[PDB]
Amino acid sequence: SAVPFHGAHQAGIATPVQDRLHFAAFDVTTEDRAAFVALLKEWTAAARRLTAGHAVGEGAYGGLPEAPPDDTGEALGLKPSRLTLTIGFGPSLFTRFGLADLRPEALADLPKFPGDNLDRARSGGDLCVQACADDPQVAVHAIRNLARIGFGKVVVRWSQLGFGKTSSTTPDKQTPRNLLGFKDGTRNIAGTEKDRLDRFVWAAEKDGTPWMTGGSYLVARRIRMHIETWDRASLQEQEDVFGRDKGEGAPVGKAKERDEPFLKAMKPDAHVRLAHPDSNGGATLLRRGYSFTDGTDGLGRLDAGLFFLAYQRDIRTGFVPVQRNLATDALNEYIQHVGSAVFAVPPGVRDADDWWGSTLF
Amino acid sequence: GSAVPFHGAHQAGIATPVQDRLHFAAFDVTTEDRAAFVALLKEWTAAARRLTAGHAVGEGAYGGLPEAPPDDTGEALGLKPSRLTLTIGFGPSLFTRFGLADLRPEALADLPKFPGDNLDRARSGGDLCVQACADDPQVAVHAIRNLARIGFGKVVVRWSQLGFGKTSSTTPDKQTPRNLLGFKDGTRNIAGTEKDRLDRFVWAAEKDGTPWMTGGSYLVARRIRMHIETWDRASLQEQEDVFGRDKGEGAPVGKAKERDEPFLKAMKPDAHVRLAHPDSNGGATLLRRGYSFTDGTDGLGRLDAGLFFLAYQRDIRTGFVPVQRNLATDALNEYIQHVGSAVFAVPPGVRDADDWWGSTLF
Ligand code: HEM
Ligand code: HEM
Repeated sequence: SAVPFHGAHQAGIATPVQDRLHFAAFDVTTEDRAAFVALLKEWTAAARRLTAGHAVGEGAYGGLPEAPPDDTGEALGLKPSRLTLTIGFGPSLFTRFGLADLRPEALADLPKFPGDNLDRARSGGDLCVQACADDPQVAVHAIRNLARIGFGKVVVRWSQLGFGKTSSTTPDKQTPRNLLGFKDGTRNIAGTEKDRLDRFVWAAEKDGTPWMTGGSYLVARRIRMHIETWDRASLQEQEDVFGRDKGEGAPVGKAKERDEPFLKAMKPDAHVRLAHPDSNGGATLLRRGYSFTDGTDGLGRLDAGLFFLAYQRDIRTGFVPVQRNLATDALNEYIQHVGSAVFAVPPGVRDADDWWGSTLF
Repeated sequence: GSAVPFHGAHQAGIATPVQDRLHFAAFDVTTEDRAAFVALLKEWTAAARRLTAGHAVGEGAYGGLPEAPPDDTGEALGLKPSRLTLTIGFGPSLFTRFGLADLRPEALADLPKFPGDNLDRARSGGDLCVQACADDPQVAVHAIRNLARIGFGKVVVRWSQLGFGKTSSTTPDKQTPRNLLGFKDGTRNIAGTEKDRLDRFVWAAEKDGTPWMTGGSYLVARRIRMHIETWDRASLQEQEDVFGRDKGEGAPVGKAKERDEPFLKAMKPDAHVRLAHPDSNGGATLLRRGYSFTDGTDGLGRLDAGLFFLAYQRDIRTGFVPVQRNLATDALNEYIQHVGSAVFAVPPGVRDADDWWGSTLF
C-alpha cells in the first residue's frame, strides 16, 4: 500500500509498476545555487510526507485562517497508493550553478532520428519529477504541491498523464496491453533481477561519475500512435509488424507468450527482431512507460499513444543503439516521436537526514 | 469490477454509482441518409451490449481472417467490465436533420449567455454524445474508439474530454470525493436510491410534452477552467467563505459534520452553497455527475486544471438555467471560467435485446 521512500536507489525504477503516472518537467528560474539547494531540501521533506500519505507542511486545514493551507488538500482521505517520487536532472541544469564539469558523460544528448517530429515545448527540461501511484489524483496532488512549493524557483515546462493496468481488476501475473492491442512488457528487465539491474540499469562508481553511483539515466519519448490508420490494417499486417501474434503474444511459430523468440522466423523489419538485444550487441533496457490518451486533435483523431520511459546505465549503450536500429522498423508507419527528454536520475535518499541531489551539491 | 446492466427503463450511467473514470465524446453526423443513421444506431447498440458486458465487438479481436482488420481493436482483452456505462444523447443541432424539427423537445432549451462565459466553439455543442464511464480508463477509451470506428463515414468526433477522477457522488453511503480545489464535492446531490427525487427532478415524464423522451433526461455539459494559482494563494478562511463549508470535514459553516443540513443564513450572502441550494432557487435541484480534468500545462509554467461539469435534470429550463443564473454573484466566479458548453436530450433506456438507442425517436 506504501513504498519506502529511502534507499540506496530512488524508488519508482525497480519497484513494482503502479497503475497511473503524472510526469512533470520543470525549468529552473533562479540563478542562486543556495536558493536551489534550499528548494531541493524542502522538496525532499515534502516527498517524505507525500509518499507516506500525509499532507505537506502544517497540513491542508486547521491552521491560521489568515494563511493559505500548506497543502492544497485534494488528496485528503486517500491512501498512499504506492506513490513513488523520482527526480531527474536534465543536461540544461548543468549550465547553471557552475556545474558544467559535473555533467556525467553518460548523460549524452540524443541524436536526431529518422522520422523525429519533436515539439520543442514538450521536450527537454531542467529537471523532472516522475510521480507513480495507483490513484491518479494522488499523483496529480503530488505534482501540484511540489510545483506550488517551488513557485518563484521553478516553473512547469510540460506535463504528461498516463495509465497502465488497473490493478484492482487485472491480475498481477498478466501482461498489460498497449493501445495498439498487443501485450507490452513481455521481454523486459524485472525488478527482481538484481544482477540485471546492476549490469544494465544502475550507474557504477567506476563508470566515471562518482556522484551518480546508484543512480540511473532516463530517456523520455512522447510517441503518438496513428490509431485510425493502425485500426484499418489487417490482423496479419499488425502481427507482421511486431513478430508476435495479437491474441497470445507468442513469437511467430511458438505457442505461449513467454516462449523465447526465434528471430529468423520474423520479418527482417519486425519490431521485436530489431529491438532484441541479440540484434543490438546485448544492449538491454528497463522499460517503464505508460499509455496516454489526451483527447482528440483538430481533425477528430484520437490524440493517444505511448509515453515511453527507459532506464539504463548509459544512454550511449542503451536507448541510443536500439532506437537507431529501429530506423527501418515496420512500426514506424504507425507511430511518430513528438517529444523527447533525457535526465540523470541521482542515487537514493539514504535516511531522514539526506536530501534529493545531495551527492551532486 | 462487475458489469452494470445495459437494459432498463432508463439508460445506465445517470443514477448509476459514479465510476472512477470518464471519456466523453461529442459527434457530428456527416450523413444525410436517415436510414443509414438508424442502421448505425442499431449497430452501436449491439456493440454497446458486448462492451458493457466485457466482450469484444463483432467477431472479436483476433482469429478472424488474416487479410482482414479485426472487428475489435483488442486493447480491452482480458479486462473486466469495470462497471462500464455507455450513455447516448442527442444535441439540438441534430433535429435539423432527417426531418426531426417537429420532434425537438421543448425542454432541450438552448442556453443563454452567462456573465463570464468564454466558450470555445470548437469544444462546444455537437450533434450527439456518448458518455463512457468506467473504473478503468483503458475500458472507457476502448469503447469510444470502437464506437467511433463503427461510425466511420456517418459520424465524426467533434471533441472529447477525459476526466481522470470523479468529483460527484450518487451514493451518499460511500466517501465523498474532492475536486481540485480541495473541497468535498457531491455531499448534497441526488442519490441513485431516491426514486422519488429522481422521478421529480431527473426523469422526463409523459405529460411534460415530448412523448418519445419519457424515461429519458436532459444533460448540461460545461467545461470549467480553475485558476489554481489565484486559488492556491487565498487564505483558508477565504476558501471556506467561498463555499460555505469548511475544507476538512466539509461541514456547513458552524456545524460539525459533512452531512448536517446547511443553515444558509450563517453563510456569506454570496457563498456558492447558499446560492446553489434549492431553497434559494425555488426548489430547483440537479443531479451532478462531473469529473476533474487536467490537460497538460498552460504554457505559462503552470498546471492546467479544471472541472468537466455534468448535470442531469428533468427540464433544462427548471434545472441548470435558474441555478446558473443565481450564480451570477457567486464568490467562486473569481476562481473559475466556463470555457465549453453543450446540451443534450438523453433518450429512455434500451428496453431489451430487441430494442435500440433512439428507437422511440426513430
Ligand atoms: C509506440 C511505440 C512502441 C510500441 C507500441 C512498442 C511495443 C512493443 C511490443 C508489443 C513489444 C513486444 C513485447 C515486449 O517484450 O514488450 C516490444 C518489445 C520491445 N520494444 Fe517496443 N514499442 C514501442 C517503442 C519502442 C522503442 C522506442 C524502443 C527503444 C528505443 C523499444 C524497445 C523494445 C524492446 C527492447 C523490446 C523487447 C524486445 C525483446 O527483447 O523481445 N520499443 N515493444
Ligand atoms: C468548478 C466549479 C464548481 C465547483 C468547484 C463546485 C463545488 C461545489 C461544492 C464544494 C459544493 C458543496 C458540497 C456538495 O454538496 O456537493 C457544491 C454544491 C453544489 N453545487 Fe457546485 N461547484 C461548481 C460548479 C457548479 C455549477 C456550475 C453548478 C450549477 C450550475 C453548481 C451547483 C451546485 C449545487 C446544486 C450544489 C448543491 C447545493 C446544496 O443543495 O446544498 N456547482 N458545489
